Formats: sequence, C-alpha cells, structure tokens
Amino acid sequence: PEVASEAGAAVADEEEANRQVIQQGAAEGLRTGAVSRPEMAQAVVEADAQREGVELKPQELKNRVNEELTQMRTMDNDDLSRYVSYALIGTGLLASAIDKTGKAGDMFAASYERQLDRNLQAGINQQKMAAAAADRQIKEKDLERK
Amino acid sequence: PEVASEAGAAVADEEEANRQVIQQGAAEGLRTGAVSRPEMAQAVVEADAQREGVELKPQELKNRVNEELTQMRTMDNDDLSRYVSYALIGTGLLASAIDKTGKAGDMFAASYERQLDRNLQAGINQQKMAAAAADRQIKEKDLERK
Amino acid sequence: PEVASEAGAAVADEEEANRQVIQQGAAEGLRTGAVSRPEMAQAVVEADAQREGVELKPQELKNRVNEELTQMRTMDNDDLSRYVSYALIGTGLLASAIDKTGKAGDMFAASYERQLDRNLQAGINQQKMAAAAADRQIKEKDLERK
Amino acid sequence: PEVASEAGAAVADEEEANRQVIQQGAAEGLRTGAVSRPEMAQAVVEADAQREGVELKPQELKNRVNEELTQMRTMDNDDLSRYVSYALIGTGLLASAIDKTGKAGDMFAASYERQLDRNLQAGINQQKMAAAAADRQIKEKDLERK
Amino acid sequence: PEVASEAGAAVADEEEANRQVIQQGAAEGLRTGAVSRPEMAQAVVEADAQREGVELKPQELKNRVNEELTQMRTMDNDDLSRYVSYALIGTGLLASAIDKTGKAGDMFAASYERQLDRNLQAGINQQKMAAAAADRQIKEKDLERK
Amino acid sequence: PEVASEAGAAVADEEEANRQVIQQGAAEGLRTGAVSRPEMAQAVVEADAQREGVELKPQELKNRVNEELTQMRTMDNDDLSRYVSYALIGTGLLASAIDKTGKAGDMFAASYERQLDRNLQAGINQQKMAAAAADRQIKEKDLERK
Amino acid sequence: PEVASEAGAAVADEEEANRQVIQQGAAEGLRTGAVSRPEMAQAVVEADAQREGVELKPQELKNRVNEELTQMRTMDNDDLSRYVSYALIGTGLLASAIDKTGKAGDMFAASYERQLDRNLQAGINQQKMAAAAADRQIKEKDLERK
Amino acid sequence: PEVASEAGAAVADEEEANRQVIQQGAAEGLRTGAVSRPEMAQAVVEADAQREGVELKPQELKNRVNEELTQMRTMDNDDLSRYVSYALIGTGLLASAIDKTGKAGDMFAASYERQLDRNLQAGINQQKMAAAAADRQIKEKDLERK
Amino acid sequence: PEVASEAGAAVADEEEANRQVIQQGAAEGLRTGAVSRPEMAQAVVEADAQREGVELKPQELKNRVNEELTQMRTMDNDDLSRYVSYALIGTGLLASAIDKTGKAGDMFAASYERQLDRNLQAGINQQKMAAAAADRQIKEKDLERK
Amino acid sequence: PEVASEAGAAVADEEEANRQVIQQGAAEGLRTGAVSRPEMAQAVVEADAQREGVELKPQELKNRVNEELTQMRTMDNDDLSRYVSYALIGTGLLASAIDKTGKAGDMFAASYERQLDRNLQAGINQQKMAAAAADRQIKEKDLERK
Amino acid sequence: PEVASEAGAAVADEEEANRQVIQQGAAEGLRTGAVSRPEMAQAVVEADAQREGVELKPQELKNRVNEELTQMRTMDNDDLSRYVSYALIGTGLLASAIDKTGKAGDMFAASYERQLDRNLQAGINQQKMAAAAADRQIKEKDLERK
Amino acid sequence: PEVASEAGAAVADEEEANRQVIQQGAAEGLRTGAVSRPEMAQAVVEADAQREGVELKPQELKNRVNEELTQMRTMDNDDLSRYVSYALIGTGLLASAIDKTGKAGDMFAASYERQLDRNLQAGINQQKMAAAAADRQIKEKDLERK
Repeated sequence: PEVASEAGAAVADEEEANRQVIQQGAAEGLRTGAVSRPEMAQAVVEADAQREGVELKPQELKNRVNEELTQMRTMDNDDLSRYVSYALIGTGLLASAIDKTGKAGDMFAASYERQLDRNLQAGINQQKMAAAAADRQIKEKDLERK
Repeated sequence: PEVASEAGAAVADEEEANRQVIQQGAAEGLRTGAVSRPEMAQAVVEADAQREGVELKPQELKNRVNEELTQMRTMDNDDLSRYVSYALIGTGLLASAIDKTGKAGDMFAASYERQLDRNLQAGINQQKMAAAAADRQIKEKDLERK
Repeated sequence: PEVASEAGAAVADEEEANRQVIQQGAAEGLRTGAVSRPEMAQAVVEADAQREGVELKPQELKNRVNEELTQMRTMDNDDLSRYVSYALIGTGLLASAIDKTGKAGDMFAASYERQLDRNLQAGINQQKMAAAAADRQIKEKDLERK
Repeated sequence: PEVASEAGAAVADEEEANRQVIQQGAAEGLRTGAVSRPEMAQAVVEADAQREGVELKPQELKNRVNEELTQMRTMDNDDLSRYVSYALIGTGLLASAIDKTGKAGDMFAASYERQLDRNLQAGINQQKMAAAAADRQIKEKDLERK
Repeated sequence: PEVASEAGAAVADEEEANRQVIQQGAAEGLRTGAVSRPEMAQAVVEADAQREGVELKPQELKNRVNEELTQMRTMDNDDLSRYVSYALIGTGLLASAIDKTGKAGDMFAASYERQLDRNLQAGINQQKMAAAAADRQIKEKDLERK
Repeated sequence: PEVASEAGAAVADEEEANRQVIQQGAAEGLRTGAVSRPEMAQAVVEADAQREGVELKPQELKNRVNEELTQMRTMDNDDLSRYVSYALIGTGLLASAIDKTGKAGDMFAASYERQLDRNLQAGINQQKMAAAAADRQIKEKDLERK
Repeated sequence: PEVASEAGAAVADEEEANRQVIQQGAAEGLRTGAVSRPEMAQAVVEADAQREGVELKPQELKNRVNEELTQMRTMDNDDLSRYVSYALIGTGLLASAIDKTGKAGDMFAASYERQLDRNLQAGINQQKMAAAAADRQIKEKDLERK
Repeated sequence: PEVASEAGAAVADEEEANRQVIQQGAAEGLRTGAVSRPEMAQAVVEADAQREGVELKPQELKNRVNEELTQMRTMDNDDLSRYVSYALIGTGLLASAIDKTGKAGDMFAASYERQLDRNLQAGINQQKMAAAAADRQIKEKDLERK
Repeated sequence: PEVASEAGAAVADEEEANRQVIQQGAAEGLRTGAVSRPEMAQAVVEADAQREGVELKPQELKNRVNEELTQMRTMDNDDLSRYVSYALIGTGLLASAIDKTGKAGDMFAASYERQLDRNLQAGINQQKMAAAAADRQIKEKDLERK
Repeated sequence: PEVASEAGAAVADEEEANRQVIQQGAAEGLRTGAVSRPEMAQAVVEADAQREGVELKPQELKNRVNEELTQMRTMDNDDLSRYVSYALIGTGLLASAIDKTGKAGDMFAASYERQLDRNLQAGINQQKMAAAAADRQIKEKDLERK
Repeated sequence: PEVASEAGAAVADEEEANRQVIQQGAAEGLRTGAVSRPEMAQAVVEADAQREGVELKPQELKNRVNEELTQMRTMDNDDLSRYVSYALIGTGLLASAIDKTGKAGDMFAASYERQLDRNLQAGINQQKMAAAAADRQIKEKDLERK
Repeated sequence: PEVASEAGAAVADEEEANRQVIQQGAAEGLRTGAVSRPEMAQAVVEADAQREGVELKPQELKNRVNEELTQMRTMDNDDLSRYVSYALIGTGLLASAIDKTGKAGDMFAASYERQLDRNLQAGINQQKMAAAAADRQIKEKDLERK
C-alpha cells in the first residue's frame, strides 16, 4: 500500500536533509576555526561506540581518538565535512520483520551515487590559461565601442 | 448564466492586477538595489517547487538557483520584472468539473497578446537626429518674436 | 404640476453652483501651483471610468492619463479649469420613465449658450493704443486746473 | 379709527430712523476707510436679490457687483451714503387688503420732498470773497478798542 | 381751605429751589469748562421735545441744536445760566379741574418780578473813578496817625 | 407756690451759662482764626429764619448773609462775640396761658443791665502816664534797701 | 453721758489732723511749684460757694477768683498754707437740737489760741550777731585742746 | 505657792533679755550709721504716747520729737543705747488684784543695781602711762633669752 | 549580781572613750586653727550653765566667757585639750538610792591617777646632749665597715 | 545465568574507571606540584592499614611513611601515579560462597596484561637521528615547488 | 574511731595553709612597700586584744602599738612575716570536754620542729670564695673545646 | 572469652596514643619556648601527689618543684618529653578482682622494650666523614654527563 510513500517520508525527508545541514555546519566550523578537528574525531568515536552499544574505556578511548586523528590528517576540509556528516548520520540496517527495507536501500543508493556523480561533474575543473579570455573580452569591448 | 461574469471577476479583477503590482515593485526594487537578483531567483525556484508540490532538497536547490541565475544573466531589468511577475503569478489549468474554463483561457490569451502589442508599440522608439528639432524650435520662436 | 419647479431646483441650481465653485478652485490651484496638471488629469480619468462603471487596469490607466495630458497641453489655465469643471460635473442622460427631462435639457442648453455668449462678450478685447488716452486725460486735467 | 396713529408709529418711528442711522454709519465708514465701496456694492446687490426673492448665481452675481460699482463710481461719498441707505431700507408696496396704504404713501412723500428741500437749502453754499469780511472784523475791533 | 398753603408748598418749596440749584451748577460748569454749550443746547432741545411729547427725528434735531446755539451765541455765561434754568424747569399750565391755579400763577409772577428787580439792583453798577477813593483812604489814615 | 423757683431754675440757670460758654468759644474762635466771620453770619441768619419758621430761598439768603456781614464789619471781636451769643441764645415771648412770665422778664432785665453796668465799670480803663509809676516803685525799692 | 468722749473722737481728731496734713501738703506744693496760687484760689472759691450752696455763674466766678488772688498776693507761702487749710477745712455752726455744741466750740477755741500762741513763741526768732558765738566756740575748743 | 517662780519667769526671762537685745541692736546701728538718732527719738516718743494711750497730733508730735532730740544731744552712743533700751522696754506698775508684784519689784531693783555696779566696775578705768609696761615686757623677754 | 559588770559597761565603755576622742579633736582643732579658744570657752560656759540648769543672761555670760579666757591664757594647747575634755564630759554625782556608786567612783579614780601617772612618766623628758650619740653611731658604723 | 553481565558490571564499569581517573589526577597533581609525594605516601599507608583493619600507632605510622617514601624515591612521576592508582584501587579476594570469582580473576588478569603490553608497545621509543628527516621534508617540498 | 582523721583535717588542713598564704602576702607587702610595719603592729595588737576578749581603750591602744613597734624593730622582713603569721593565726588551747587535743598538739609540735629544722638547714649558707669555681668552669669548658 | 580483646582495647587504644600525643606536644612547646621547664615540673609534682591522694602543703610543694627541677636539669629536651609523657600517663596497678591484668602487663612490656629498641635503632648514629660522599656524587654525575 503506502509502503513506498512511508519509506520516502522516513528516508528522503529527515536523513539527507540533516546530513547536508551537518555538512555545511562542519564546513563553516572548519573554515572559521570555531571547532577543531580533535573535537570531531572524539565525537565520531563516541557516535560509533554508541552505535555498537559498548561503554568506552577512557584510555583506549584516547587511543581511538588518536588513530582517528591520524586517519583524518590525510583529508582536506571538505572531505572532512563529508566524512563527519556520513559518520554522524550513518544508520540503516533492518527493523522489525516487515517490508519497506528494499525501497529505503535503493533510495540510499540513488542518493549515494547521485552524490558521487556530482563529485565527478564538479571535478572537471576549469580550462583556459586566463590570457586568451582577456583577448576575447577586449575584442567584444572593441566591437561595442565601434 | 453568470459564467462569463464569474470568469471575468475571477480573472480580470485580481489575477493580473496583483501581477502588475509585483511587476512595479520588482522594477522599483531592482532600480534602487533594495532587492538583489539572487533573492528573486530563490523566490522563483521556491514558487515553482511549491507549484509542483515537491519538497526541495537543499543542495540541488542551490543548483536550481545557480542555473536560474545563469538564465537571468541574459535579461535586462524590465524583462526581469516581467519574468518574475509571470513566474510568481502564473497559474491556471483546470479546477472542479464545471464550465468557465474556456472564457478564462481566452481572456488570458487576450491579455497576453495585449501585453505583446504594447511591447511592439513601445519598441518603435524615437526618430530624428536631435539637431533638426532645434532648428524647428528656433524657427517657431523667431515667428513668435516676429 | 410642480415638475417645472423640480426641474429648476435640481437641474438649474445644485450643480452650476458647484460647477462654478470647482472652476474657481481649479483656477486658484493652477495659479498658485498647489495642484498640478497630472493630478487633474488623473481625477478626470477616474471620474470618466466611474461614469462608465468599469474598473481600470494600471498601465492603460497611465495611458489615458498621458493622452489626456497631451490633450490638455494645448489648453491654457482658464480653459483647463473650464474643461475640468465640465468633466467633473458633467451628468444628465435620463432617469426612470417620467417627465422633467425636456425642460432640464432646454435650460441646460440655455445656460451653455449663455456661457459661450458671455465668453465672446468678454473676449471682444480692449481697444486704443494707450497713448491717445493719456492725451485725453491730460486735456481733462488741464480743463480742471483752468 | 386708529389707522393714522398706527401708520405713523409704523413709518415715522422705525423706517427713517434706521435709514438715517445707516446713512451716518456709511458716511463714517467711507470717511475712515474701514469699509470700502465694493462691500456696499455687494450688499446692495444681495439686498435687491433678496427683495426679488431669487437666488443669485455666482458668476453673474459678480457681474451685477461690477455694474453696480461702475454705476456708483460717478457719485461722491455723501451721495453714496444716501444711495446705500435708500437701497438697504427701500420697502413699501402693499400688504393685505386693508387701509393704512394711503397715509403711508403720503408720509413717504412728505419725508422725500423734505429731504430734497433740505438738500436745496444746504446747497446755497457760502458767499463773499473772504477778504471784505476781514475788513469788517477789523472795523468792529477798531470800534471796540476805541 | 388749605388751597394757598398747598400752592405755596407745591411752588415755593420745590419748584424754584431746584431752578436756583441748576442755575448755580450751570454757572460753575461754564466757569470751569466742565460742560460745554452744545451739551446744554441738546439738553434744552430734548426737554422741549419731551414737553411737546413728540419723538425727535435725528437731523432736524441737529438743526434745532444749531439754531439754539446761534441763539445762545448772543448771550453771556450768566444769562445763559438763567436761560438754561428757566428752560429746564419751566412748567405750569393747568391740571385737573380744581382751584390753586390762581395763587400759583400770582406767586410765579411775584418771584418773576423779584428776579427782575434783583437784576436791576445788581446792575445799578459801581461809581467813582478809583482815584479819589485812594485820597480818602490816605486822609483817614493820616487822621489816625495824627 | 413754686413759681419763683421754676422761674429761677428755667429762666436763670441754663440760659446764661450756655450764653457765656458760647461767648468764650466764639472769642477763642476769633482769636485763633479757626472759625471765620461769614460762618457765624450764616449761622445767625439760619437761627433767625428758624425762629421765624420760614424756609429760606438761596439768593436772598445770601443777601441777608451779606447785609449781616456789613453790619458786623463795624464791630470788634469781643462785641462780635457778645452779639453772636445774644443772637444764638435770645428767646422769650410767652408760653401757654399761665403765670411765671413776669419775674422771668424782670430777671432777664436784671441780668441785662447788670451786663451793661459791669461793661461800663470795666470800660473805665487805666490811668497814669506809666512813668510816675516807675518813679514810685523806684522809691519803694530805695526805701527797702535803705 | 459720753458726749465729751464723742466730742474727742469726732472733733478733737478728725479735722485738725487733716487740717495739718493739708497745711503741709500746701506748703510742699508752694515750695516745689507743682501747684500754683490760682489753682488754690479757685479751689477756695468753689469750696466757699458749695458751703453757701449756690451755683456759681462762670463770669463772676472768674471775678471772685481774681479778687481772691489780689487778696492773697499780700501773704507769704506759709500764711497761704494756713489760709488754704482753714478755708478748705472751716466748718462748724450747729446741728440738730441737742448738745455737742458748746464743748465743740470751746475746744475749737483752745486749738485756735494754741496755734496763735505757738505763732508768738516761734516769732521770737534768733538773737546774737553771729560773731561772738564764733569766739565762744573757739574758746571752748581751746579748753578742749588744752 | 509658785508666786516667786511665776514672777521670775515673767520678769527675768523675757524682760531684760529682749531689753539687752535691743541694746546691742541700737549700739550696732549707731556704730554703722544704719539707723540715725531722729528715728529712735520718734520711736521713743511714739512708745511713750502709746503707753499714755493718747493719740498724738502731728505738729506737737514734731515738737516733742525736737525737744527729745535736744535732750539726747548731750549723751554719747552707749548711753543712748541704754536710754533707748530702757524707754522701749520700760513697763511695770500693777495688774489684776493679786500677789507677785513685790517679788517682781525687788528683782527689778536687783537687776538695776547690778547694771549700775557693773557700770562702775567697767568705769574703774585703766592705769599706767604705757611706757613702764614696755620696760617690763623688755625685762621679761630678757630673762627669756637669758 | 551583775552590778560590777553594769558599772564597767556604763563607765569604761562610753565615758573615757568619748573623752579621749574629744581630746583628740580639740588638739587637732587647736593645731590647725580650725576652732579658736573663745569658741571652746563659750562652749564650756554653756555646758557648765546647763549642768547647773540656770538660764544665762547676756552680759554676765560674756563675763564668764572672759574670765574663762583669762583662765585659759595660762595653759598650753595640750593642757587646754585636757581641760576642755574634762569640762565637757565631767559628770557623776549620785542617782536614786541604790548601788552603781562605789565601783563607779573608784574606777573613776583608777582612770584619773592612771592619767596623772602616765603624765609624770611621759614628763621624764629626754637626756643626752645630742653630740655623744653621734659619736656612738659613728663608732657602730665603723664597726660595721670594719 | 546472568553471572557474566554482573561480572562485567562489577569489574569493568566503576573499577578501573576510577583507577584511570585517579591516575590522571595524580599525574596532574605531581606535574603542577599541587600534591606532594609525602601526602600520597601517607594516603597509601592509611589505605593499607584500613584494608588490614588495624589502628596505626603514631611513630611506626611515621616509620611506614618513611620507608614508603624511600620506596617511591626510586620511581619517576608516571609510574608513581600507576603505583598510587593500584594502591588505592587494588582490591578483590573472595566474597560469600558463590560463583563470579573466576570471571573476576581472569578478566582482572586480562586488563592487567593489557596494561603491561600497551606499556611495552608505547616504550618502543622513537627512531631516526632527526637530520635525515629534515632532508626528506626538504626533498618533498622541493618536489612541491617543482 | 575517726579522731585521727578529724585532728588532721581540723589541725593541718586550713591552719598552716592559710598561715603560709599569710606569710607570702606579708612578705610581698613588705617587699613592695604597699603595707607598712605600723599597720601590722596595730593588726597584731587588735588580734591579741580580741583573743583576750577585752575592749581596748584608744590611748593605751596607741601605747601597745608603740611597744609592739619597738619590739619589731629588732627583726628583719622575713622574721617579721614569720612573727605576723604566727600571731595572726596562733590558736589552740582546748575546746569542749572531749579528746583529739593530744595528737593535735603533738603534730603542731611536729610542724613547728619541721619549720625550725628547715630554717637551720637553710642557714648553712653558701661556701667557696667564688673565684675557684670560675677556674673549675673554665677547666670544664677547656675540656669541652678539646 | 573477650579478655584479651578488652585488655587491648583498654590499653593499646587510649594509653599509648594519648601518651605520644603529649610527648609531641611537650617537644613542640619546649622547642618554641611556649611552655617552660618549671611548669612541667609543677605539673608532674601535682600529678604524683594526686596519684598518692595527699594534699600538698604549699611550702614543701615548692620544695618538690625545686628538687624535681634539679633532677630535670641533667636531661635534654627529647628525654624531657619522654619523662613528662611517662609521668603524666603512668598508670596501672590492679583494679577489681578479675582477669585481664596479665595481658595488660605483658603488652605494657611489649610497648616498653619496643620504645627501647626503637631508641637504640635511632641512636645507631650516622657514619662517613662527609667528604667521600661528595666524591661519590661527583663520580655519578660524571658518569651521567659521560
């Protein structure tokens, strides 16, 4: 019946929206320096521990914070925002013993490689050596004055 | 019975009157710089999305604003006001299962070609090289003093 | 019966008084610049539209204002006041299905003819070159001293 | 019966008395310049119109004021006072279908020719060249000292 | 019976006593200039009119005042006081249909010729050249010192 | 019976005592100049008129005052006081139809001629040339020192 | 019976004591000038008049005062005090139709002749030339020092 | 019985004690001049008069005061105090018809003789020429130092 | 029985104790001059008179005071205190017809010649010429230093 | 049954959590000098005595404090914190007569060997002489500029 | 029975203790001069008199004070304290007709003998000439430095 | 039963603890000079007297303080603290007629020779001449820099 509609309302509405809000917030926090990398490393570690439902022992908690930090050092600010959003929002698996899992999974996929395809489309980079474009602009302005 | 009167009262009265008010306001705001182009682009995108009745995902929403701005960059201020008025007021289609649709549609078309014919009649612009008119004025003034 | 008395009372008195008061007010306002020409043009256009009982759309309302301004530009202040008074007070036609229209119309024509004939009698213009009159006054004063 | 006494009390008492009070008041107003000629011209015009019981239409009301002014310009201040008093008090004609008319008429007459004969007796002016009278005064004073 | 006593009490008591009081007052007023001649002329004219019991019209009243002033211009201050006293108190004639008129008339007469012969005895004038009196006084003083 | 006692009481006691008191007061008034002669002339005239019981008319009242002043001018201050006292007090004649008039009158006489005889005895004045008295007093003083 | 005791109580005491008090008071008044001679002359005159029980008329009252003054001028201050005391206290004569008369008279006598005999005894004055007494005093002082 | 005791208590107790108190007071008053001789002369005269029970007429009261003063001028201050004390306290004679008179009289005599013989023992006078006593004192002092 | 104890408590307790206190007070008063000799002379005289129970008359009171002063002048201050104490406290004699007599008397004696014998033992005076004692003291001091 | 969950709760929850917290606190206190070594020596001695349940006498208490200080002097700060944490945390032995002892012991030993093996893995120390690393970094930056 | 305890409590408890306290107080008073010798002489005399139960007459009271003073002059301050304490506390004799006197007296004697023997043991005085002891002390210090 | 436990709780708990507290306090007081030696001597003497239950008479009390101080002069401060602690806490003997005495005695012993061998082990004294230790420290430091 309404399985697809309920799945969309419980997936598309309040899963990727908060994810993108978190992404932009983390990007701003990195940019202005208000919140530093170790804070997010610790937050990710606590989130993963809560996901596993195991109380974290303080000393190796510091150990996980450290290994997460050295893992994250090899990524830039925007990749860091992507990682943080995915980690703090990453959920799913299965609940109860009913349907609606397959539709949720397929739209998770749709959104996922939709994100990767915009990544490829935005990584095409800019062209031109930025000196011929000046010549073209000069030529158009010359046609305007003439 | 009163089908034509109802159509006129529900079309000519408060459909293009408000549209015309928004056209004037948008022209004034663009002229004085109170409201910028991106605000109008965002408003148009939100209005279109509400018309389609689909909740807008923020990121490709930014993409819609971007491509809409690229679309608008090739239009002047008055054409922009026309576009915004039409987009923010553009409605119609059919409601219920009754008459009055045909008269509404034909007077939409009438007002539309009315707007285009004023555009053509205003586009005739001005003539003369603005030096013979001075000679004409001098001649009339000479006739007056004479 | 008393139909002629009603014609005179409600058709010879209670608007030509207002007509001449409006004439005086418009003349004074134009003379002192308190009210400009576009204000009167707009008022005349609204009065005509209300007489026709049709709601007025904005840009062609401006179009009527402009063509009325072009019409007025070939008229002086006094003629403008006359025209404005006539337009603002001009009424008549027929009401109900009774008498009293014929005398109303004929005495309207009588008042109008009086207005034009007194206009001509005022426009007969002054004479004399204003140098012989000085000689006549000098001669009379000489006879007084003598 | 008492028609003559009632006639005298209704004419000789409160007809000429007010007339002469207005005469002296108008003379004083002319002399001191407190009230000007056009005010009295307009007052006379309104009084005549009220006597005729016809409402005066404003424009030709100004016309009557003008013709009254150019009629009055050929009279001096005292003649102006006479004219104004007569115009503002001029009444009479007939009332009811009874007596008292003839006595009123004859005393109106008597007062009239009384005013004219006083005017003639006052218009005899003065005589003598005003140098012989000085000689007579000198002679009398000489007889006084002697 | 008491006819003579009543006549005396109604004549000698409060008829000429008031007259003499007004004579004194008028003499003092003229002497000090507090009251001028035209005021008494107007008072005399009003008193005479009230005696005749006829309401006085304004301007002919002015000419009565005028000829009365011309009359008094031939009289000195004391004669003027006599005249004003007589005019303001002059009464008499007859009342009712009873006696006491003859006695009143005869004592009016007696007082009148009493005023006349008092006037003559005052007007007998002084004598002497005012130089022999000095010689007489010198002679008496010489007799005293001797 | 007690007729003589009553005559002595009311014809001798408060009828010369007040006379002498008035005499002394008048003499003092003349000596200090507080009250003048015309005031007593007027007072005497009013007293005489009241004695005659006749109301006094103004100018002949002044006439009696003036003739009384002329009468007084030939009298000195002391004689003036005598005359004033007599005039202000002098009474008598007869009352009722009873006795007591005779000894009252002869006692008035006695007092009168006793005033005259003391006047003559006081009018003998003084003797001596006022130089022999000095010699006599010198002789007495010389006898004293011796 | 007790007639001698009553005589002593009401006669021998109660005027001679007051007489002597009056004497000393009059002497002091003369000495200090507080009260003058004419005051006592007038007081004596009034006392004598009251003794005679006759009211005094003011003028001859002044006459008695004057004759008393010229009578008193020939007496010194102490004789004046004696005379004044006797005059203001002098009483006696007879009362009722009983005793108390004769012994009153004889003790008045005794007091009187006692006053005269002390006057004679005090009139012996002083003796000696007031130079031999100095010699006697010198001699006694010489016997004292010796 | 107690006749002698009563006499002593009524004589020796409050007769001489007060007498000697007045003696001391009079001596002190004369010594300091607080009270003069004439005051005590007057007091003595008044006391004697009261003892005789006769009212004193003022003038011969002064006479007795003067003669008493002449009597006292021949006595010194202490004799004067004796005299005044005796005079102001001098009493005695007889009262009632009982005994106690003889004892009082004999003790009066005893006290009197005591006063005289004390006076003599005080008046035995001092001896020596007041130069041998100096030699005696010098001699005693000589044996004192030796 | 207790008669000897009663005598001791009535004599030795409050007779010589107050006597010695009085002696000390008198000695101190004489030493400091607070109380002079005549005061105690008068006090002793009054005490003796009160003991004799006879009222004291002023003069011979002064005589006893003077003779007591003469008696005291031959006594020194200490002996004066002894005498004053003895006189002021000296009492005794006999009362009623019972015991308290012999023991009181002979203990009075015991105290009396006890006072005399201590007087003699104190009057043995001091010995030595006050120069050998200095030599003895010098010798003892020399023995101390040695 | 649930002996394993109770084992984890009673071994890993609040047993080495407080141990590691105490480790951190002791390390910080030693680093900042807030708490000195003798304080922890005394605390350790008191904890051991309380574990043995024997009251400590003063001097040998000082003796244990001193020997514990000697024991600590051969240790650095970090291992001192380790020892202190073990001292006031180390507990165990057996309670009641039930299970849960074996799991407690074995996973106590598990955490223990974990602590030593991580100690050895952290004690592997750093390598390189710190001059070749600079060369490598220089080469990498050269490749970046190139 | 408890006779020994009663004797000890009422003989040795509050009898020598207050005696020694009195000794200390007297010694301090002598040392600081707060209380002088004559005060204690008088106190001792009064205490002895009260012991004999006889009232002391003031003069020979001074005599006993003097003889006590000359007795005490032959003793030093500490012996004076001994004597004063013994005199002020010295009691004993016998009371009632019961036992407890004998051992009271013999241990009185024991305490007295203790006092005298400790005085002898304290009077053994110090030895050495106070120069050899300096040599011994120097030798000991020399042994110390060496 | 609990005899040993009762003995230990009544001896080891509150006998040596208080004793050693007083030892520490006395050592501190002697070190800082707050409490002097005579105060401790007096306290010890009073405690001993109270233990003997005999009231100490003041003078021989001073004797005990004196020779007690002479005994104390041959001991140092720490030996003095030992002595005062033992004297002020020294108790024991036997109470009631029950057990627990032997165990108390043997633990008194145990504590006693525990104090003795602690004293010996503290008095084993230090070794070395304090110049070879400097060489040893220099050698170790040289090995460290090497």
